[PDB]
Amino acid sequence: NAVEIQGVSQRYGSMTVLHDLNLNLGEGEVLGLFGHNGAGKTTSMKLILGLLSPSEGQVKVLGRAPNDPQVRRQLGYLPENVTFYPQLSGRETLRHFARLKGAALTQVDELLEQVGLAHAADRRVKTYSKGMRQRLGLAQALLGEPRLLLLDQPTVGLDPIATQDLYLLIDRLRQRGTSIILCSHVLPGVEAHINRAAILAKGCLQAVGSLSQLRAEAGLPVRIRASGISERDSWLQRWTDAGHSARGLSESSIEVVAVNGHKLVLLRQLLGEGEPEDIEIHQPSLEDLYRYYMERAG
Amino acid sequence: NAVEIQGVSQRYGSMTVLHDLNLNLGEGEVLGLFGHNGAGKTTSMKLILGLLSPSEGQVKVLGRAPNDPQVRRQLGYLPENVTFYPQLSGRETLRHFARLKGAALTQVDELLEQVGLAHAADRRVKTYSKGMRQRLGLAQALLGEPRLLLLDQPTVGLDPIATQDLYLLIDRLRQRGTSIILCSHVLPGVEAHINRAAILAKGCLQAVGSLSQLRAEAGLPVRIRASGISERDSWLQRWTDAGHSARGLSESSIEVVAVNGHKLVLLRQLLGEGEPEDIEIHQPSLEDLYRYYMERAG
Amino acid sequence: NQVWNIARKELSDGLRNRWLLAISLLFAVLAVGIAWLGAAASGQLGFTSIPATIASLASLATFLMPLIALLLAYDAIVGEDEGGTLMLLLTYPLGRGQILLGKFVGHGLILALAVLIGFGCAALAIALLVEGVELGMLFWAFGRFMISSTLLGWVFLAFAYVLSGKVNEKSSAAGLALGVWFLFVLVFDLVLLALLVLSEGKFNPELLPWLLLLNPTDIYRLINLSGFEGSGSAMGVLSLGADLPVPAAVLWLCLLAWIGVSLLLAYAIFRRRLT
Amino acid sequence: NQVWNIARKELSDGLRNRWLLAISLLFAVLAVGIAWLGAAASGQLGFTSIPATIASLASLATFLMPLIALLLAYDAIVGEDEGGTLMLLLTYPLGRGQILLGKFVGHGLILALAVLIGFGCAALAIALLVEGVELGLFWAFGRFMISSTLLGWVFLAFAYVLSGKVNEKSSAAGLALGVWFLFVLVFDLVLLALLVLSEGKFNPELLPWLLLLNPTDIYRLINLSGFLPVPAAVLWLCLLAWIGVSLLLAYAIFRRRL
Ligand SMILES: Nc1ncnc2c1ncn2[C@@H]1O[C@H](COP(=O)(O)OP(=O)(O)OP(=O)(O)O)[C@@H](O)[C@H]1O
Ligand SMILES: Nc1ncnc2c1ncn2[C@@H]1O[C@H](COP(=O)(O)OP(=O)(O)OP(=O)(O)O)[C@@H](O)[C@H]1O
Ligand SMILES: [Mg+2]
Ligand SMILES: [Mg+2]
Repeated sequence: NAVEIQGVSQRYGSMTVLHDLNLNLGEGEVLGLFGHNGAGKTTSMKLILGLLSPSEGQVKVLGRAPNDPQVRRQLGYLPENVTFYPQLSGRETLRHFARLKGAALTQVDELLEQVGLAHAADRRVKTYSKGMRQRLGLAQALLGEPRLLLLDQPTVGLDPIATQDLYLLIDRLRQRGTSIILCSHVLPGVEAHINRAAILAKGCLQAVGSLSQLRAEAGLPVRIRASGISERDSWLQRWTDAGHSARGLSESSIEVVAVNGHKLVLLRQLLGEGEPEDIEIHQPSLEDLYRYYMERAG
Repeated sequence: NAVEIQGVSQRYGSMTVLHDLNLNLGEGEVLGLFGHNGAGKTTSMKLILGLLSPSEGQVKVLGRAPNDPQVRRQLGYLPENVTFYPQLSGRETLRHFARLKGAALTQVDELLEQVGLAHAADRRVKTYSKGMRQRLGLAQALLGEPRLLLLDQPTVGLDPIATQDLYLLIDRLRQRGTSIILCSHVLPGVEAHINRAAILAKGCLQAVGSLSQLRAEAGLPVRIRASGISERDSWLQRWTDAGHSARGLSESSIEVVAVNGHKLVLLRQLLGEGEPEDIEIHQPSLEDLYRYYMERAG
Repeated sequence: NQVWNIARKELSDGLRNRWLLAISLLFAVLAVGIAWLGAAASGQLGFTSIPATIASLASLATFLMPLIALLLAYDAIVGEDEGGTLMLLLTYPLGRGQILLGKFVGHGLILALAVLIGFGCAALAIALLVEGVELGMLFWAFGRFMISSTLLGWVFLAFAYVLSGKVNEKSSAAGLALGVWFLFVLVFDLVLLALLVLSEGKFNPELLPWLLLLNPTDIYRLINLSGFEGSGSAMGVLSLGADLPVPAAVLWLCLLAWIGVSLLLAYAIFRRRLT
Repeated sequence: NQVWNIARKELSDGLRNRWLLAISLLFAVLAVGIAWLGAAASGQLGFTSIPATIASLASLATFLMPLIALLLAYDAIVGEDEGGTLMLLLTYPLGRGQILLGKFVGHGLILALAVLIGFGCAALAIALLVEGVELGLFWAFGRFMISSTLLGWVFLAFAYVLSGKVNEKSSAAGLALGVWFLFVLVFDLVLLALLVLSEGKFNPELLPWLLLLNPTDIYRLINLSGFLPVPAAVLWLCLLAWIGVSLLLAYAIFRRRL
């Protein structure tokens, strides 16, 4: 019961950008928005913030209207291209932001240490790099007591260690009962830390739900990279006539695509004829799910 | 051959940002600058150009001083946080940059339709989104013949299909012998297109070479994953005592991590009693190499 | 309210920018130059007759101060939008009007502290180094001059906010600010005078004295010249209305009313700004 | 060279923005104001005589045109650096000098086109509205065009000089008034006081040359010859030298911006 969107349609000039986008989130649920580059990920987040007023739709933000600043009291947002005042000290910038949000001065230094920027604090934002500015934005997001935390493309600029640390932070905040709307373009690594997911192409919302239902309905086949299982053509002709797609690379490798829905028993036969030199089985990944659903819209 | 970083270091006023960097690349050599958030990757990337002057040593580019207009003529730069004049349309921006760069003025439209911004043209950069902005920056980067391209953090803000297309474009450019000093932090999937990868932390270029060469310089275990295959305890007791490092996860599965050499004879056991309800084989990828190098040497 | 936080960050910008030094140093150079280096137009090099300095200095101020206020404030709203920090700030629990008033109080305190500092070097500069001035008249005259100058600074600040809320880009904001600056000083006087001289030989004699209220630059000049200052003979423009717009608090109320209506206009425009 | 690309870039910026309709119309409203409403002090009426409306027009031009220049090229350099776009442009095969020269040429063509359109509209208004007093205006108003344009260029170059050193656009304006303040107020007042201090011993042979050291004084000498020790040609050459040294200093400061 965190955000309740009633079929919002938003128009920018004469160009519609959203049409009947009905979305919902639970109080403690984490929803991963994904979509095309020009779909509406950021604009939908901006509507959630209350920056723009939907022409056709009554959004409910934290069970209240988004115009009220009481919502923004316990709501945090991390903007993409998070640009900051370039002549304020990072410590000074974050202290000013806390003063705006009301958070205690004890929190600021501890939180700067928590993100991993205290070492390079006290130097102006201009000196920081694209990463440290992203980390300052992340520190802004975690500032205060955030009941509802809206992240926009948030791993942009961070390290794999920093990305996974943020992922654990998001999981912990889910444990604490906070609400997260995370939109990202690095689909790898977000399947574990995202409960519910939504995919939207153009304006219409393609689908919504947790990973399990979204995977099940698509029935997306599994991909198996292989290199020298038994021979160059031993494993090809046993599946070309078996009604299964299998393209045989010239370098003594066969790449078969199974369905992984009901033929789980056949997986035993898959690796049991001859000793294989190299096998690399990749299960149906949410990025492949994104590719499938984009192929559905168009 | 083309970019020779020999014996250089850079310091701001009182802080040494870059220490003893020696980087040598050649024609058609996809190099990568990987490192911790704030490790000097960008300051070195800028040092490739005339934006920064090397405090110590010299940075040969195309055999000439990088400050010569001639050197920049056969070069392309996609800067992280690409920022464009946000009042004139994308068509206007591409025409302008090509006019300073040197183009037929017909390559502009070809790139604009090629990058998928054809509909968005005329709309103006402010109304553009973070993605299309990054796509327009990439389209600018591909104006002319990019003898030496310098795409920095280029994958941020792009669709998975869009970043896949960008990687395919990197491959195509690598086919026609154009250098690319990649620096993207998105770790999964770059290594395939990376001819030579260089992980440099805050200290220095403590790692340089090809992914296969780096993988050799360091022994890395192979990754095996499962989710509820047979039982929780039987797998643990069977694999811990049989001279192996079995990571005993608590989700009704014992994901056993091999030495990366025993797996060739381990598969025979896996087919024996290990029914394949769920089996994932992932070779030690660039994530593992990055963690190894960063933690052990940093 | 949270208004003080935004005013605090604006004051911090004032110190981290050469603005506070620049505004106060140049404004004090203005003040000191008129007293010693000034009056050299007649050849009498140095004297500090309080009626003269607070009138010549008053005119040089009615030109300088609006321009300084406009330069400070034109990019308060448009500058944040171009910087990319405006969209972030609105996400905070701050009303659009609340941040507008915060920026207004911040810039106003910048210019008020600046004028106080600058004349504080001036006020001592006369008192200590002059020969036999009646300190009381000096004090109340420069007091009226300080408060009038800071009030004119505030009204032109508010004009800068309204134009900035109207505009889309920094350079166009500067152009409109320059237009608003030029209009009041050089055109609201000239067109109004021309109005009497030809449009009004006997067309409507009674209306011209009061209309000088519309322009804050004229109100400011009348307040600082008329005063309690002796030998109060007003030349052209002011003399019509120097004699009687019936005030001594009416001009002050009208100037504050201009600041008020302008702040309401800025709140109205800035509310509808986006899209 | 190829600075023309940057020049058309800010030409498009000026046309897309509201300067051209607020700088040319700025002169249009005042010039007709000074020519018909400028004798309103004792008798409102028009085109008293060409050299009359020229004197007041030049006097207000000194006050305002420098100020327009300082308000057109303070954000010119530092503004791009704040926007983060300057560095991407510095990646291109242009170099430090060509960027500054191109922006200067573009902004100078902005001011020149504004002067032409506005004072030309005023001149055609003088011709049509008023009697055929004289038309061979051309020498007076044309010299006004050239002199005002060169004054705008020299203060534009000063604005580039100050901008290339400031690191925050807001601070750039503070050092923009200073340059405007020094030439408008400080120079005349301080020079007059120094003459008063030196009663008869200032060596008046070197006062006209000290007047050269202020572009405003040069511009006011130029439009005061309707019918001096300093030749008119030298009176032009000195303003040209001011422009040259100002641009040289701006290029010198810009090279070490980062
Ligand atoms: N002009 C500057 N003055 C002072 N310090 C600077 C300046 N530019 C960068 N730095 C600092 O130098 C260090 C190295 O920056 P670096 O080049 O690693 O940025 P980066 O590579 O973009 O970081 P990342 O890519 O991980 O986001 C950082 O501490 C950064 O804040
Ligand atoms: N202020 C605006 N005026 C007009 N159109 C706008 C505006 N802001 C956004 N748009 C439109 O919204 C779309 C881009 O915003 P959107 O939310 O799709 O970005 P996004 O999907 O987050 O992009 P990315 O994920 O690549 O950062 C385009 O149709 C764009 O023209
Ligand atoms: Mg986005
Ligand atoms: Mg970087």
